[PDB]
Amino acid sequence: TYNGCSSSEQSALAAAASAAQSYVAESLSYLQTHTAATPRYTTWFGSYISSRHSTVLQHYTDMNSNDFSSYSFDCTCTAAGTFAYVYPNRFGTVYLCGAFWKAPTTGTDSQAGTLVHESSHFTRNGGTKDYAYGQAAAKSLATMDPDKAVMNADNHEYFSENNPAQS
Ligand SMILES: *[C@H]1O[C@H](CO)[C@@H](O)[C@H](O)[C@@H]1O
Ligand SMILES: [Zn+2]
Repeated sequence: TYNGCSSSEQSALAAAASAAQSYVAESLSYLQTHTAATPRYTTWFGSYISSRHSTVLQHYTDMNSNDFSSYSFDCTCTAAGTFAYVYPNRFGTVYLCGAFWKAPTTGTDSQAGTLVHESSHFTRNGGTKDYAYGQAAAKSLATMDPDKAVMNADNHEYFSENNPAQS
């Protein structure tokens, strides 16, 4: 369901959720077939180790079971700089803010990527935290502290967005 959303916002969210679902599905597939270090995995989750890969894999396996199209959206947040927020223990409800709207559907820091970001926040999906914000910061975190990177919402979004595309 939707709360305080316009017609434009509802359709943008439907497509965003559908694009998010596709992001998570391919990311899951990718993780199941790529069992060694690749530029895409290491850029976002740092040095390749099975234990961290299992954690990101589980995150995606759980996120994959999520039905993004059944999520409850709330568009009452007008904070111009914030994309969206969620309560880790209040599953399926995503509150969208101002910045979310000016973002593209897919791509870098997109609406669909934001859903992957927020979704990974749910304790049921793995409960990521907000350690670093942005590609610059996310990549740094992945080279400075892989453990945090695998528990960072943005690093999940960027691995899924994969833009610039890496193999
Ligand atoms: C993460 O590290 C790997 C090397 O193991 C590269 O494939 C990638 O470019 C990134 O630096
Ligand atoms: Zn977050």
